[PDB]
Amino acid sequence: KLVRLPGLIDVHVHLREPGGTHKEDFASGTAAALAGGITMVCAMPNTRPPIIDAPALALAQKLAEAGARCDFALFLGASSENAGTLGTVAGSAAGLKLYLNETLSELRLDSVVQWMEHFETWPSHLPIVAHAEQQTVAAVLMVAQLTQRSVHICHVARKEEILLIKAAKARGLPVTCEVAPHHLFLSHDDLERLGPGKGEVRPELGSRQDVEALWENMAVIDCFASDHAPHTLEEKCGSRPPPGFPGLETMLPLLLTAVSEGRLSLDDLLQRLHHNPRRIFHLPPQEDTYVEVDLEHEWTIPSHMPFSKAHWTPFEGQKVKGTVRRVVLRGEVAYIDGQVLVPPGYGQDVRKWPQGAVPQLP
Amino acid sequence: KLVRLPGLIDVHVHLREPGGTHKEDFASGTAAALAGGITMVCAMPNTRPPIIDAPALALAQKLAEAGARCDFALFLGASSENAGTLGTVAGSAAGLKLYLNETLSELRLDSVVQWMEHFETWPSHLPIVAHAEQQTVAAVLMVAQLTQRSVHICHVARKEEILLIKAAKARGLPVTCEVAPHHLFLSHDDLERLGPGKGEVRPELGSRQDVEALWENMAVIDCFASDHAPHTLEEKCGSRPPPGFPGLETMLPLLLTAVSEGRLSLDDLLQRLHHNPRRIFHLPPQEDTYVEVDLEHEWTIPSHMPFSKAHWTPFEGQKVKGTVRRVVLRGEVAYIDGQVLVPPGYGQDVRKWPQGAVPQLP
Ligand SMILES: O=C1C[C@@H](C(=O)O)NC(=O)N1
Ligand SMILES: O=C1C[C@@H](C(=O)O)NC(=O)N1
Ligand SMILES: [Zn+2]
Ligand SMILES: [Zn+2]
Ligand SMILES: [Zn+2]
Ligand SMILES: [Zn+2]
Ligand SMILES: [Zn+2]
Ligand SMILES: [Zn+2]
Ligand SMILES: [Zn+2]
Ligand SMILES: [Zn+2]
Repeated sequence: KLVRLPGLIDVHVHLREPGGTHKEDFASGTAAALAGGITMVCAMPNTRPPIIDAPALALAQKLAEAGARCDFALFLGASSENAGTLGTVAGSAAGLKLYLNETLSELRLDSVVQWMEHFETWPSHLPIVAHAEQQTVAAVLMVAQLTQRSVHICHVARKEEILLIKAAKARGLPVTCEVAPHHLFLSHDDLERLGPGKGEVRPELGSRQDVEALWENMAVIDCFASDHAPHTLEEKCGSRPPPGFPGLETMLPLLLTAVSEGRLSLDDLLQRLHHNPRRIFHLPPQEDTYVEVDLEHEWTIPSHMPFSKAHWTPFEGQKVKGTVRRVVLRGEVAYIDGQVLVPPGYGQDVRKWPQGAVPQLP
Repeated sequence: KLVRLPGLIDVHVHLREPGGTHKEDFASGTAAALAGGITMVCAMPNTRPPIIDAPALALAQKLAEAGARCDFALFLGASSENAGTLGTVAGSAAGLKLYLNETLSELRLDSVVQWMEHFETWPSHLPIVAHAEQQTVAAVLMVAQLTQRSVHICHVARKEEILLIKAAKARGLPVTCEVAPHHLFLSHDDLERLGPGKGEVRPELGSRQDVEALWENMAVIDCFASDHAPHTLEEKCGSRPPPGFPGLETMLPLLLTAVSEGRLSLDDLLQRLHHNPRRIFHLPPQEDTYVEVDLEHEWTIPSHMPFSKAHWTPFEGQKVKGTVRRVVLRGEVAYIDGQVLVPPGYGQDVRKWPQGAVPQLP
């Protein structure tokens, strides 16, 4: 007997197009999403060229409309030069992404004053998300308070960070956060097996105590999101390993395993992969869209999942219980039992739907 | 210039049918909802007969399908006799309502053990809401913890209650709450004008300090809901005044006024009247549904709003800014400028929609 879930939303994916299409492209990354029970993705802007201006967003929108198999929204990226220039296109994006730690030269911000400038100029009704680790979480929260608005913290990975966010929420501050599956299901204990190249990710894998703190503080976690960050095995195993794990195809099976073990409820999962993504990012419903999962099927994660061009996975060897059997997207069968059945270009930019515009005062 | 909002949801209304139809019926109460920018309502079970068993729910479902002009879900009510008997119909209801303070003899629970029995027997994946004032909030929270599940607290009205809920949330407990507009916009200062009969409501109007505490603790409030509780003026002004205020037609104008004054943002409002109701009660999206509001129009609330059969309002004389201009429900114009344009029976039971069933493990 299958369980029907609504269309799940991953608010943090790197689909690598334009400019890194050997790692992933819209077509392969959204095939991976559908196979993971995800029907809508928000794609990050650290592409080549990065999505830091209107022409780059226009290009990315067309590449996504032509290649995506599930629905999507595209983030804009903050740069040292673009504060105050994005107002005409801001509402067409998923939100604004700030990279506040290590990143591409083009997305590097060298001063907290540049963070303030973005918080002051980006339209106040639209989402801002930040890659902000350790004390950077507290720093960006301060900027958000100085500018009197909300912030969403990407991939919280540490006891330190979740407790800081917990304390901020206890003070009524408008902050939300997400956690990625690798920070719930992998730790330092796995670095021996992964090795130093494959194991490179940012935020880095935490201690057992970090992992346990995230689980204990599930109530503080608003969303799950994969931070699907595909790189090829050659890259991960080479001399300058880029950080990141692929994760679209493994996220939901890992979390369904946890549900089956009573570590969180089905509702807890659906708040974090459906309702809270919708409400934080003002993402629209998808009509006639659902995911059918089999919660009894036990399997072992293989050395690579079928669809991501990353062609490797750090979860290899983990035993999971739960599998995606069928996905229906806007009335069409999109995935059954290992076969994607919608072509590149079936997916649409949800920010162009009437119901996908973020409401604002006139 | 109008602002387009999504279809708003009121999770706490009393529509009086069956058995109190001089006060309101499905057709008049849902006309009032549409005129208030509400496209989906959850109707409480304290009707005559009360919705405490499968035959009463079946009757109410047909009366609602024939009379409702907007979409709806119907609550079941807990009684001293029905724990363990509702499992076959539970999933068809909005949730289970517990009346833990004053109420009808049929909904009266005389022992906390009866509360426990309901929390133990009602399906664990389905909503439970409680009318729980003052220390009763803490008592029902204890029952929820003993039975390891969530609870939603209706119409929080006091500093004491919002601070208790705040403390529970800080401990990661699964509790949500709603606040009604009369507890944000009226206080003891208004009892002279209202008089002792009109002013009767449960929870009673709070002090200025209660009202200020609710505003200061907006972050703790998950939903707004009217507790639309229509009674005629003859009843409110008579010898045994029943408690309650009509509120569907005034809720959104009062809250839009507050948005225009910067007391909360448009997003804060939409989280509380759309996203959080959806996610707490697992209510489905409504396709091609939206509300157009005019935020500049200043008007004074009259002695009665056009649609509720209550034919009075405690907000008479308050100056508001914001008005509902047009409502579209599932592709049809449902309301324009004082005229309801969908007939009784246009509305549907959202729990019968495939997307409106609450997900559960097999
Ligand atoms: O911050 C980031 C970005 C990402 C990428 O590869 O794009 N991979 C990571 O591990 N962390
Ligand atoms: O608890 C309740 C119920 C309600 C009603 O009239 O049905 N009116 C109130 O004022 N409080
Ligand atoms: Zn990141
Ligand atoms: Zn993120
Ligand atoms: Zn990322
Ligand atoms: Zn929204
Ligand atoms: Zn009540
Ligand atoms: Zn309620
Ligand atoms: Zn009520
Ligand atoms: Zn739901």
